[PDB]
Amino acid sequence: SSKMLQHIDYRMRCILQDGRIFIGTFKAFDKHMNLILCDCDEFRKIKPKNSKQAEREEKRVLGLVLLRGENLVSMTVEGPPP
Amino acid sequence: MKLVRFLMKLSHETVTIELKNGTQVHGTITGVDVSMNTHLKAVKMTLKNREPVQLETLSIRGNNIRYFILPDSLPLDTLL
Amino acid sequence: KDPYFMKNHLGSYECKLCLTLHNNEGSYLAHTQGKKHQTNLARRVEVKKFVKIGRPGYKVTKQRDSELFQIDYPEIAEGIMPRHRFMSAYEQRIEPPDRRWQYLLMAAEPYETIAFKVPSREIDKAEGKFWTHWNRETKQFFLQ
Amino acid sequence: METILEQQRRYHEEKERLMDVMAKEMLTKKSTLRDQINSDHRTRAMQDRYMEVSGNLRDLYDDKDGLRKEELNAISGPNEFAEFYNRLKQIKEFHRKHPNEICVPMSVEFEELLKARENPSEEAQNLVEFTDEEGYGRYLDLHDCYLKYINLKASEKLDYITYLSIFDQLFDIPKERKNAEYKRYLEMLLEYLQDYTDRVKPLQDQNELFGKIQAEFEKKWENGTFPGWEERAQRLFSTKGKSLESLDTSLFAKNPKSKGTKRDTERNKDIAFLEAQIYEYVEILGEQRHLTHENVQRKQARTGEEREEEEEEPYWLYKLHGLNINYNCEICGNYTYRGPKAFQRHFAEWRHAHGMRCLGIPNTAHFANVTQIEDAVSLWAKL
Amino acid sequence: SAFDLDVVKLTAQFVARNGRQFLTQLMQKEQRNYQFDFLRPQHSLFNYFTKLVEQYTKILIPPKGLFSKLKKEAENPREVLDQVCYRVEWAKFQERERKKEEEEKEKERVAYAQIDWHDFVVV
Amino acid sequence: PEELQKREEEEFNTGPLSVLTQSVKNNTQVLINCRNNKKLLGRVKAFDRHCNMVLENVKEMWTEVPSKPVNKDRYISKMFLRGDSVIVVLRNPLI
Amino acid sequence: VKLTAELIEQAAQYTNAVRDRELDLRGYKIPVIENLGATLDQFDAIDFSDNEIRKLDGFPLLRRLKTLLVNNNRICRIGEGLDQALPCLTELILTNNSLVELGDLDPLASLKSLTYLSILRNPVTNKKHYRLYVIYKVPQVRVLDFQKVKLKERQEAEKMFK
RNA sequence: GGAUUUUUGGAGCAUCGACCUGGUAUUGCAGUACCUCCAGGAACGGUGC
Repeated sequence: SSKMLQHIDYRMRCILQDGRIFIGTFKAFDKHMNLILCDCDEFRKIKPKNSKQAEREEKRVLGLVLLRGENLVSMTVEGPPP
Repeated sequence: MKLVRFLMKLSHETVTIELKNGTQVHGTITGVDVSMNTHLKAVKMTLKNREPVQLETLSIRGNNIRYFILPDSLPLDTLL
Repeated sequence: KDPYFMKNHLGSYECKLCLTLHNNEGSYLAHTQGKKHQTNLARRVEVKKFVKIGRPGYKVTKQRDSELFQIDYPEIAEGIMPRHRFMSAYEQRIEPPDRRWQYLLMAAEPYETIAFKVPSREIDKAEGKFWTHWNRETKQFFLQ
Repeated sequence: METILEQQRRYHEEKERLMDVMAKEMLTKKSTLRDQINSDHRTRAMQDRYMEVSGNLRDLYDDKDGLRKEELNAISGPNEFAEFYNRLKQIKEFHRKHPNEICVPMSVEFEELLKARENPSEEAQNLVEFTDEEGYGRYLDLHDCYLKYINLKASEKLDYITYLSIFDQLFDIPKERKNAEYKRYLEMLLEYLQDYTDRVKPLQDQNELFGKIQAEFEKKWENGTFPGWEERAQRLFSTKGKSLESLDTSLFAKNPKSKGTKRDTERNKDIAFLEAQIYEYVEILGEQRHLTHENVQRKQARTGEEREEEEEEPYWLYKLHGLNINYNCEICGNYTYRGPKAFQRHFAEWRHAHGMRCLGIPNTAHFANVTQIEDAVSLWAKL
Repeated sequence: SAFDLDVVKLTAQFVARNGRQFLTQLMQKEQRNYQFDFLRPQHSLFNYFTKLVEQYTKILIPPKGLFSKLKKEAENPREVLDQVCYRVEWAKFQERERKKEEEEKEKERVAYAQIDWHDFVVV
Repeated sequence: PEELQKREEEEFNTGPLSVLTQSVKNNTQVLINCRNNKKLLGRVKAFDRHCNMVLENVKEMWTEVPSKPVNKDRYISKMFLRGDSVIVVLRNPLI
Repeated sequence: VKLTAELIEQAAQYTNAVRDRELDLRGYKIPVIENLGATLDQFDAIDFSDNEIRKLDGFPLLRRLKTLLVNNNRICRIGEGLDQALPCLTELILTNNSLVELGDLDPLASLKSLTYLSILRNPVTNKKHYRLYVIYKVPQVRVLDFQKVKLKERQEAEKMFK
């Protein structure tokens, strides 16, 4: 079917294999699970490594990001197309 | 016979796909392709030692999925 | 069986659905397959006879009121109320002359109709549901 | 504010509207089980709202006993009424009629043709409280309970029929020990089952049934509910017999029976209460359990196809004819025409004649191509 | 239509606390140069004002919430269900009575349209 | 076609997956090891050339460290397992 | 015109010049800020330029927000529950306000992760010892009105009001 | 649709970003990875082993 093209050009968040989450406007996709995320922001959680330290998530914006299918795990919709 | 054709003929079924990196998403699977791409709607995802979040839509890939869990009211003779 | 192909007065074929003409018979069968033909196909007595009539003697009592007639009838043992209706004197069995008045007649099923002539034009109302009453406990009929 | 006069009458009118909506729901016939369950849930929500409104109206009686001495007085009256009428003498420039004083509770407690749900119950859904395997109260899902029992027993010698036969017992011998951890699962299998008591009948009083179950557990189950002819009296907590009633009454206040054991009346009271609630739910909903067992037997005895069938249930015509061309007619109120031939056909029509009759010009053939009112008036005055 | 409804509610609240039929808080207000057209029964609003006065009189009942508390309507869902079933049975009986009255009217119209209107007798 | 199906049947009956053919012949339970150190014992209803199995009434056991790790196990009615995570498949288990 | 979810859904949400997600809401004249939870924590900066908000309150729980732009407004009072709604707030732009008393910045020290602050073009900065009181109230702020904090200013803040 | 680049699985140390103090030269028009140097303190964090 065409279920992957129904959520195109929307603010989707794809979960990476290393634990990071890339949120962006997935404009282009392919059969090899590739994604072209315009104005993408990658957020990676950091370990507290202590007893009283909290869990934080460092977020960095990269812009247009071409993510391959070897690292992409699952993609979820987060926001409508602006 | 390939097992992808048995999984492709499944719609509106509340399944649980357990991923490779300690993730498990339980929800109603709405779409399955030949590359084992599972598109589900209104699912609950639980990661490795994390709180179970709720997502309106999710699309898990074929190589990232480790195992699947089907309901008990699902015959396997008619699906193969 | 095509309901659109017809024969004209010149020995030809005419499609009334698409309004097309065809000279020979080989062009009418080839005109059904096409774009315009597919587009035109996609775009397009018992109660009256059983009533007993013995005609008994009725008892009517009239009274001039000011602000009503009382008809004493026997027991009919039915739910059908006696009905009153105002008619003209133009229709009769023998048609007498000088008949130019109106008559209000009340009729029931086991009894005969009682008619009273009204010389006035309009002094009351002869409606059934408006100004009539029939007490079945005492079997008293009134109309005003 | 008229809390005793206006608010009490408004609460009584709301209760009467809720009773009329409940009578209209009960008078209508039902065709499906899910629609009947949704109507029963809407009636239970309306009854809860009416009970909340009655509880709110029943508490507004403290100041009424002090205000009844001044309200029933005949010496007072039209002075305060004239003061309130002078207070109600504000500007009436808000020209807007509001007929929704009583029609809005009548429309809020009604349903539509596309969706048979009330306006407070518009967000209700039958799929958020029951699963697809239950069938909205038709059957009970026992696959997870059977999986939990197979995980607790650590043996694969228990099928669904064996679990249904073990769950069908009420006062027989248990399949496992009472002091083991499997009874900790037996509350959890009851924890949805009592929820089935909230699922199979939402219109029934759950609080009164829970109070009756607590009274039957306290006054009868705690005082020897199973007499005999060790076999004379049996205790569910201590799991031991008794010689007579006096010996059981003396041992009921004993030191191992109060807190000196691992299954006394202090720690194992909640497990015994959950077992009594599970027994009451099995006795009250035995027909649903029999229907679920019959459905499981019909699903096991069928083939794959039978189980799969059971689980599935034009611009060229406008450009050539002169259309889509804007034309203005100043005679008939500057109307628009999308064609010259259409305007020529509408000139000798009823609308153009009714437009020309207001100016006083007769309907003749000289004013066929007349468009402006001044030119038509000059043509009428010239002839 | 909010000001007229508020005036009708105020008149129904002031007339419900009267000790007599003619000795009310609105009969003396008519002679006090206060225009009130809702007191006359010839207006269409008088039928709503009478219903508001009846609701205000029913709100002063001893089981209405002034000196007692209702327990069967506020703490018994089975009594409310039985009252709804009795109301549905009364509505079904009223519908059956209306159907019987319509059948009797149809029978009377069938009997009136078949009788002989020419047999006139003047006594 | 028919010849490719016959070759696949011969490779499933006489090849390395013939023990998996023992899972669908006498309906015997097999034990499959996963990549997350979770051994699943159960009967196999359907298999393929890519080792994708459909298990019925399976029991998955693993070791979870809280000390000493406990043998926490679970029981699933119907499940599907991909062939990428299959490490070792034992035809005849011990118990 | 009141602010609702329709004004936030029709607004332009894009990437700002600081590489963060910002939604433009300039030219709205909203008297009160409410129903701002429709963004689903998908923004890091919220602009509220040219508004008539009398008080900065009614903010929902947003953990992804790190910048607040309340410039060109008429905020006379400040809310107290601002730290429980924005735990990751770092930038606060409260320029061109109507603050007169020094006690208005007392809930502003409730944010522990706050490092950027701007209280310029305000009557509260015209009073004596305003920057010293702002440094003594919130020590976590490193840049106040486009100026870094000083060690002598911190010593004067710790010495005064003792 | 199973053989290395995507889809039937390799599963205390070193570096960087900061935070705070003083001197120092550049006052300059661009889509720039970062952008002067020295000295002192740190009881800040990320990454791999």
